[PDB]
Amino acid sequence: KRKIIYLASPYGFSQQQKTLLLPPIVRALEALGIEVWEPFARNNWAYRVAQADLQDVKNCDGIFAVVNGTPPDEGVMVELGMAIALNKAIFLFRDDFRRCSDNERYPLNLMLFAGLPEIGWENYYYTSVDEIQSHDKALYKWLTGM
Amino acid sequence: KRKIIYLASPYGFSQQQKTLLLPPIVRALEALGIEVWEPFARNNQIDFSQADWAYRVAQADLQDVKNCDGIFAVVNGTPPDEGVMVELGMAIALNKAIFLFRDDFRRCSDNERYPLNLMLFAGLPEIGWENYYYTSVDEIQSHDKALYKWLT
Amino acid sequence: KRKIIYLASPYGFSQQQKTLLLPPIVRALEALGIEVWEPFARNNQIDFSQADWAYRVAQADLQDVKNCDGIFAVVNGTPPDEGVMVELGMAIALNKAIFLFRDDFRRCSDNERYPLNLMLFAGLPEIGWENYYYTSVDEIQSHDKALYKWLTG
Amino acid sequence: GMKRKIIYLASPYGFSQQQKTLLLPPIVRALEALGIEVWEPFARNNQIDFSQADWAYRVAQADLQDVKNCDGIFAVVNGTPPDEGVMVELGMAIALNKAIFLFRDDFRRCSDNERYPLNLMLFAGLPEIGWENYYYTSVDEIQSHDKALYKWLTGM
Ligand SMILES: *[C@@H]1O[C@H](CO)[C@@H](O)C1(F)F
Ligand SMILES: *[C@@H]1O[C@H](CO)[C@@H](O)C1(F)F
Ligand SMILES: *[C@@H]1O[C@H](CO)[C@@H](O)C1(F)F
Ligand SMILES: *[C@H]1O[C@H](CO)[C@@H](O)C1(F)F
Repeated sequence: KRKIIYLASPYGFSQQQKTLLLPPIVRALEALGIEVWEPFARNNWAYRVAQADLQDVKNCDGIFAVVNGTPPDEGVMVELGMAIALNKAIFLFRDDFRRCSDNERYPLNLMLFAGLPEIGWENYYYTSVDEIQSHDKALYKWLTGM
Repeated sequence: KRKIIYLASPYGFSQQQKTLLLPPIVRALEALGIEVWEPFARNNQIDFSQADWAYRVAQADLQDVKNCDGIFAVVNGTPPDEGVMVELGMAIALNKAIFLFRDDFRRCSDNERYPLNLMLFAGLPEIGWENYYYTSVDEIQSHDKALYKWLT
Repeated sequence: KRKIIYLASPYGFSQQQKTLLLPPIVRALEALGIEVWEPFARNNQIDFSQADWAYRVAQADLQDVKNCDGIFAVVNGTPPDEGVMVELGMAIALNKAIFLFRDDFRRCSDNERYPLNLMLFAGLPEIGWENYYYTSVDEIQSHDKALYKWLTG
Repeated sequence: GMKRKIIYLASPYGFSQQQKTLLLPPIVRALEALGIEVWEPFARNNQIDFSQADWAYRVAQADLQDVKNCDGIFAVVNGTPPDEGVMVELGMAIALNKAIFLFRDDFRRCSDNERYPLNLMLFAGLPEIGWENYYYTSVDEIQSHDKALYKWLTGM
């Protein structure tokens, strides 16, 4: 019943970030009725962690990729490319106001948006935790069939 | 028929790097008998992409990754280029052959097994993934390394 | 007069990081009696800077680094923030006290001695640089590390 | 006439075998064609590979000493973001009142402001108006006499 979101991020790498940033994002996602697979939580060797994370990406319904930073985290980027090729739902989160881009259309490297529509890709692009609950944005719509 | 290799790199972004670093790498790959898809040339991303061409560039690079036989991924830098990494993840998800290239001697990893983020090797064997990891341009020709063996 | 620490970080660029990550660090520094200059709030860089403002922001942060007594440099990230590093270099050249913060467990270096690019430690002593290298917000108040000894001694 | 000013050539290019070999020498040549004494730190201070623990402090102080003693920095600020070691060096250069020249032939933007293509602090030691003259976007452009490096050499 619950849609499953793989929450890809670099926030597990920093003690303070793991503790303070991830839980509010998880709460906002769960308040939408989503089942959240957060990889740092679900983990707790290197090869087993990689295949574990690979299996989760294969089996999610959508990825919600935290793409903060200059540049976005390379592991998130790989997990995002996996998700595009496997036709998962794609949602992007960036509340970083810096622009690190190769083009005028997008605020980031244009490949991050190759799995998103030409028009209305911004409906999938979240710029604040406050925005996740929005019924006018693609996450809510995708959960309600629209 | 030549096996198709998509050469993913961030080298088309710098004029000097485009001109000096990519052609030698393209050559060593064509010397194995490979057909090389180099996306900055192939799909003409030569400058800061205009708003009305960014989508076409993106969909063109994506289609080459679907249609190649393997990715040769230049993973220099701290960290590896994000577009390269999207393209590499596509490759892994689509079961393409995977070849990694890094002649950068800096060590940036989240784990002590691999010299980079463990997720970059997810598409490579647990044992002998080093055979797929090239550390120098002259190493591409090596007859004991996975690219030559991949052409059998 | 309180000792002045310039809190250099990339955390002001992210809405959530600004709101949740900086205040706890600010408080850990103030608990030692430090006057904390946090440049995003001080010099009002709260979004993508308008062109007519970018130079004034740069001179204000540059002045603040000149007028501080030491820098507390958040050097999380791969690689560390470039603005933080310009500011750190200024701090080194100006013989400010230097303290580095990184609670990111990834190691990202060009040498086997230091966990980061060795230039970041060029203003730190040859032996005992780890006393200037904090790896947790909790560790900041260590009555045994270089920041506490700097305030007191 | 033109003076034999010392440029410290800060770059990430010595980290990559192929970049050390093909990318730096043409930049060194372009600078030397202007009559400059080039201090390229990878070659000058022997940073060849992943430095040994017992060698890393000397590399650091040697790069640092060279930035203290140069007349100007030529900073290759390619990449997203620019290299952190180059940036520390550019920080020291700004604070020591050294001459500042920026090289970026990377067409991507990684910036926090609309005025500059990079973090606005990279330009803090550059003038408010006319900073473009200190900003080089091609190896060919380095020897132009209408740009700030040429003029810095002639003008006292
Ligand atoms: C595919 O690889 C390069 C590196 O970002 C870009 O052309 C691409 F187009 F995205
Ligand atoms: C100096 O302090 C913060 C760190 O990015 C920015 O304003 C700065 F402006 F770079
Ligand atoms: C000093 O270290 C930095 C790393 O970027 C290089 O520029 C150096 F010269 F070694
Ligand atoms: C999958 O890769 C990235 C590393 O950033 C994390 O999201 C993971 F779980 F390890």
